[PDB]
Amino acid sequence: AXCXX
Amino acid sequence: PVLNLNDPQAVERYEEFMRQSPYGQVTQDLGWAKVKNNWEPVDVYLEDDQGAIIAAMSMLLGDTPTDKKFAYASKGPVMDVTDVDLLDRLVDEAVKALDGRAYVLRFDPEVAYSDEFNTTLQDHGYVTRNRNVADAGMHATIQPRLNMVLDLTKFPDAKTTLDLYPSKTKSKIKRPFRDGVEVHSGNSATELDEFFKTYTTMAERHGITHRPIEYFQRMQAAFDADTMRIFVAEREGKLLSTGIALKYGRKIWYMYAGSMDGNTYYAPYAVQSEMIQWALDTNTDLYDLGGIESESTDDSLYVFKHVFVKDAPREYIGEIDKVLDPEVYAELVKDG
DNA sequence: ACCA
Repeated sequence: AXCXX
Repeated sequence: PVLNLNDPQAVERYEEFMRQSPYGQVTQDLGWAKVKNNWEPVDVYLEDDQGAIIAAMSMLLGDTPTDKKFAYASKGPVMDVTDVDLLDRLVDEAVKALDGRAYVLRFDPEVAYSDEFNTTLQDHGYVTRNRNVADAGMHATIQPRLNMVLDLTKFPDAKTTLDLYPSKTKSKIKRPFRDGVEVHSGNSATELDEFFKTYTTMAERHGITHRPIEYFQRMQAAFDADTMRIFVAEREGKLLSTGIALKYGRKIWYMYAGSMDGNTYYAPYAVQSEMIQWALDTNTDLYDLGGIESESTDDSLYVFKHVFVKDAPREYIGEIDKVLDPEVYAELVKDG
């Protein structure tokens, strides 16, 4: 959830 | 057509289109389904009159608190999405393949935002998520919409990383190497363990969430060492910082990083320098440092990445939603 | 304080 990827 | 994943000849044909397209993305490669092994893959393509693939969409289906799946084509499709008539045909194929199991098909291609493109997408019935949700920050979208991308085609005669930069930045880059930092690279279990130690250490330090090691192991098993490379910076046997970079299509993408506590001897600058060098050595068009929150010196993401990218951040069109079940869509998605 |  946090950087995407 | 829909891709039969149990047909190796079809799969190799699909992969060869993906790997050679200038629109190719690692997250659209079929190997990405192996990374995202908790999602269900559904892949479609279009053929021209000769039967050659000219457009492909790799989707992954995820669960929701409703009866419906969320279907997501990460940085897809692989085609010129500004050719919206062609996009409607490919999305039409994707919708038939989904068979009413998903409430939305979302794709977030790496194409610049523009008012005219946004208006066209909306005219064709898509719901777009970009400047209308900007106030919710970097995580208003799944992937960051603002990205720091180094255009290496502006420097056709650059031989080394330092050839890209003003004297003041040259100094910054030279610093870790002068002070003994050395970087090696590879894609074995050894480097993965080195990355993971720095990754979990950074994660605990910033108080953020982090992926299990099996995520990265699956990614290592899916991609060869000419596609995925882990860079490891040390000083005299001491582990300092790492980064994972993926080379695919027109870009090398710096996707994951970690660094130990305390003094790193500017090792993160040395990792970047070697990742950029890889891009130069393979004549790659772009080096993508990935997302920022805002183009502002208050954003530590932008400040660090601004050392390597003096051009403006690229701003993409964001998320494009083909709404299939509007009642569930309104329940699960807020339009800013 | 910053080096996701």
